[PDB]
Amino acid sequence: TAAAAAEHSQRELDTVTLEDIKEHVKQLEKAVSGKEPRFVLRALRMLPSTSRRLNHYVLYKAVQGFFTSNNATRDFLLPFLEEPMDTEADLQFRPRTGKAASTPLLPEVEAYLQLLVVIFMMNSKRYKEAQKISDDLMQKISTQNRRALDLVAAKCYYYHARVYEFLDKLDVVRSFLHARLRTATLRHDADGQATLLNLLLRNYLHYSLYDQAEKLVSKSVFPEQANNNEWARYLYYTGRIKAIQLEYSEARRTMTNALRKAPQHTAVGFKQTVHKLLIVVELLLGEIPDRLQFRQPSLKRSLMPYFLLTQAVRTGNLAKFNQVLDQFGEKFQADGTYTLIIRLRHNVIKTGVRMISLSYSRISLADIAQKLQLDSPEDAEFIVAKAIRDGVIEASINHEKGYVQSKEMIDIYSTREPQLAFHQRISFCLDIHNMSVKAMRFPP
Amino acid sequence: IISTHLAKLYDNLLEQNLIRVIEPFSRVQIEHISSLIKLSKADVERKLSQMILDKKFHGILDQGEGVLIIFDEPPVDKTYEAALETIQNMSKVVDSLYNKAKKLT
Amino acid sequence: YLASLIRSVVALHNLINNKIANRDAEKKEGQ
Amino acid sequence: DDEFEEFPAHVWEDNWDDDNVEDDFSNQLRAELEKH
Amino acid sequence: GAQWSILRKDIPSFERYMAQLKCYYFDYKEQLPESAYMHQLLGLNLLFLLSQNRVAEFHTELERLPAKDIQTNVYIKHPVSLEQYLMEGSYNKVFLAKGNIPAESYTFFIDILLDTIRDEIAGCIEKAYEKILFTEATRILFFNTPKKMTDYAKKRGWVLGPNNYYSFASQTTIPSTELAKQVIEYARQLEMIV
Amino acid sequence: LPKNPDLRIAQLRFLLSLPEHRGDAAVRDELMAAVRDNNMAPYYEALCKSLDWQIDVDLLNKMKKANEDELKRLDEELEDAEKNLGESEIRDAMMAKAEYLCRIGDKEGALTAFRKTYDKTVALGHRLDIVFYLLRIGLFYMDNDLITRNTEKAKSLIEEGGDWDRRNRLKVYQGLYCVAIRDFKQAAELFLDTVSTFTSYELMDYKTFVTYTVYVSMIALERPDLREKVIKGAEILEVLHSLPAVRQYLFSLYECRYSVFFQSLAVVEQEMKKDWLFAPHYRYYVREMRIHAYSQLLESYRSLTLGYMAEAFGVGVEFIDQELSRFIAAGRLHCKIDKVNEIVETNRPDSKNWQYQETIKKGDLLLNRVQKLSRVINM
Repeated sequence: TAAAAAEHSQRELDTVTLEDIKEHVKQLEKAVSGKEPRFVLRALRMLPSTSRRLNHYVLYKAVQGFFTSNNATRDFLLPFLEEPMDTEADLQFRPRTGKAASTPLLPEVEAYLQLLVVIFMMNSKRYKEAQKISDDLMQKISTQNRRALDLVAAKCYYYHARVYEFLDKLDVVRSFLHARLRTATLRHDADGQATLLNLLLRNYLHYSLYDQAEKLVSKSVFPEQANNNEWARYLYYTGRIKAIQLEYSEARRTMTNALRKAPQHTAVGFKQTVHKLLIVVELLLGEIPDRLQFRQPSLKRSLMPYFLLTQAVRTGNLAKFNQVLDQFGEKFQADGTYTLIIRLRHNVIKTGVRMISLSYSRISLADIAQKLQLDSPEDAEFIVAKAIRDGVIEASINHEKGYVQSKEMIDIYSTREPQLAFHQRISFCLDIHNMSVKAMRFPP
Repeated sequence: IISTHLAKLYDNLLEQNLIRVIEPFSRVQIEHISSLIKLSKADVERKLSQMILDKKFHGILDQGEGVLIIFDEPPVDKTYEAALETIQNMSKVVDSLYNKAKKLT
Repeated sequence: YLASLIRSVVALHNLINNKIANRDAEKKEGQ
Repeated sequence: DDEFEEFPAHVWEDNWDDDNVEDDFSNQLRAELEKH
Repeated sequence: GAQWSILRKDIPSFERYMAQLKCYYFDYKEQLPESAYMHQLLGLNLLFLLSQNRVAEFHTELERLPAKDIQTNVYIKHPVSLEQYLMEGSYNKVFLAKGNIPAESYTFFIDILLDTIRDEIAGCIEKAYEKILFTEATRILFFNTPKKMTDYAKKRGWVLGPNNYYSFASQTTIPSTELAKQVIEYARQLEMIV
Repeated sequence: LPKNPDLRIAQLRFLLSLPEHRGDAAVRDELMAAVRDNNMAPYYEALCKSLDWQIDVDLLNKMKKANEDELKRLDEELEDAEKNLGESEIRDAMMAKAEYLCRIGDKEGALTAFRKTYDKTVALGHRLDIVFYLLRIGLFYMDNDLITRNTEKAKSLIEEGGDWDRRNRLKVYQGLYCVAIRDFKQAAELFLDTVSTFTSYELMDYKTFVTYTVYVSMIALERPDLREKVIKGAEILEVLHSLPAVRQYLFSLYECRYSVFFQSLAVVEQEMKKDWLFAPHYRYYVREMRIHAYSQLLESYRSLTLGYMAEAFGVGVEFIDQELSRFIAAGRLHCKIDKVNEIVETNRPDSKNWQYQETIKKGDLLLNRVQKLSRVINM
């Protein structure tokens, strides 16, 4: 009886998951009772695993008993979740047999449970009842002005946004999201503020409201106490913004920081995106990004075309460069790059002159021109001058006899800047120590 | 071993003569040193090259003006060296802490 | 700067130890 | 703790040394000596 | 109204009317049909932005454009190619490409682009090309007669060096108090019971 | 130890595979003679399939008939020992059949046979010898997975206990692996360690072995250690007396006699390309040697004329200019060029500057880790 064996395995997994959910709701209730929110973040920490297992109808199993004191949820949840339980199921699991006091479920608690249901139907692909139910949850959260509810609110906002994105509409999300963001700024929330900022930024980006989003970010202050995930998203967004806006140095540093702060274990899609953007910005600025990324296991498949591109540019042959663009434009646009591809159409010569400068001190203008195939050896003068404008290289030029003098590098150590960097890091370390000694916890 | 012991004498004595003649100098003419030691310019500069490679005297040749810039090699900052080693060591330590935390969390 | 690194790392170690010990203790009182 | 669902998807370390050049030396030294 | 602003050379009217033009074109894409006289004016705005040197907003509106229209159209294409030339630095080619104007509407914005080019080369020669003489300056900076460049000496005239070299690219104090503050702060942080 | 297999067979195979060497009639003759004599039935079949050789029919038929007769008698002897003899000799019988599977070229069959023999066996020496056979096959067929796992098993056995003879044999195996995988540092270390007690003669001729030791050492040794080990190496000089070329290479480098160093490097490059083991490293090695030559030349100068570079290396000027520019771009040199006035300057950073740079980098990395962990925990 393969069907019976599968049913038994599924049922035991269902019992385990129900116990886990009971533990999580215990975390929530004890958090609110003890006045500490972070336990909510803990309980949410393993949400991805709960979603993965997806508790297909263990949702129904749990809710049927969970939702009695506030059964007003039943009218909604039960019809949407059907009643597929096998007629024989001798568990009747529910908190204190559901109710020893029949008190209402705590806002955080039922919000989280309804959110789990939202996730279930999310992966179930039914985004009409799902979007309506998400909107209902949004009404709940908007009504419920409880601090600890902040984190659950942020997650609810994330997931509503995701479903509306799949519906490919947004817009109403833009407006409502914006209202919520202003609300969560008026009330000094940090994680929600950052999360909502990220969502709204991505919404602008999808429709390509780049310049408006630029004003938004510039005029909005990101929170420091935001989760690695949120910082990674926000940094990626700001990086794409500035890269399109022709601030390549900021693009590089910001996206590199984003990749550093991103988790290494997973999020391969995010890693691929960040790597693509960093690759392109660095290539524009001249630096040929290391081969470590290309040889990374979870990236080479996603980056063949970028490797072909870097090969073409390093060769400095527009023939293979442009034919590579021909072959792989579709994915290039799919990510959104052609603007940056033309920026490269430009910066090929910039990188050539950059390396030329790096490998000379007093080379002749005509020599560099013929080295770069740049006919009419005055176009070369203009090009190097523009390079100086940009700051890609540091070298004066003397047209009197036509030669570029590379600036004599100075002993930076014989300055104050090492002191400045070390002061910054000293403050960094002292702050880390102080916050840790704050984070000390002591039992009574 | 006059076949080659004479050669080792030649080499070590030439080294001694060069170190002696150059100690009382700073950046100085290679040709002038060659006249001082009465030996071919190419050979003297070459021997100086090997001496420098082996870190015998803190000096650097220059085939431009054709001179030899001597200097005083300052002590390497063992403070920085120990700092670098300690940084690697705490890399290991914090890695251990990280693994422990993930195991217990 | 290096000495500050020393201080920070040791403090962080202390935090990890205290956190895990307290979690295990509260788990015990749970059971 | 998070996955960013929004974003979907020779054993050694070498640089761009590939550089599609011919024999590193044989041809180079042969031609150089011929000229020289 | 936009073409009227162009005819009157009234940049404020031009920009405002083209702002409404964007708000109309890019807002209600499906509810509206293609505006036959839209890409021409939008490429003319490309030229406008390039001439004002507002490159950031220029690229923003580029990306907001549909991808294929970047290349398929001539009105859109021509400003883009000119911009690529300017970014590269082939200002000689830029000047040579004056004639290739898809629409006569691209008029006087070319001239704003020209004097913007002049200002760009001015900054170029300022912070680089040390001590350039008058003749080289005139031949490179495609100004008018040497009298007109003597007038252009209105543009701060550098100093003209000894021989009209236009000068050049113009080019301690222990921060004791501030460093003392920093170290005092280090000690403070090390010292509090916290 | 026995040629199970004879890796010169793989060398000949790679040679034949090489484009201009596909027409190596003499190598063809040697390889097919060896195939016939050692009964390389499956190995020859794979060989002719890979290189499109006309599949031998009649000679191969008699060859496979002999192979089948041998297999039948071997398996029958195995059965006899199993039914009547004890474990001690049954193990020898299965080991012998696995060895014959090697002597034919039954790769997976030999793998399984040696696996079972090791599983049953109890002698540590026998276990290590079987692992040696496995490793030899694995190197013969570049199955790096196989080599690494067999090395793992061999080491584990050794920490359990071992004899220095097989320690040396394992070190030689590991050095050959490091060479195959471009790990010249550990390769040279192990090669110079084992030169004292080279014993795995089966792997390769001693002369070629010391040739490889010299190459890897030059690559991965600083000038001092090179002095005390290769130039002053007792046998690393006695055998060099016999060697008429690598001697010149090494010394040309050491006493810095140049353009003879480059002629030697070009020669050894051709031979390195011909060799099967080093073939997927000859480009990289040649580049590295050229870089080392340039670095040694420059280390004793501050501003040295490009022209004099040209004469000293016995080459042109434009060629040297191109190479210097390329490697400068690579950033492996602390040197900058002047072309208007042909000269090269050395921008060697202060010890203080360089160490401060390293401190900045390492501090950034470790602080990143620290904030990461502090964050993961405090939240």
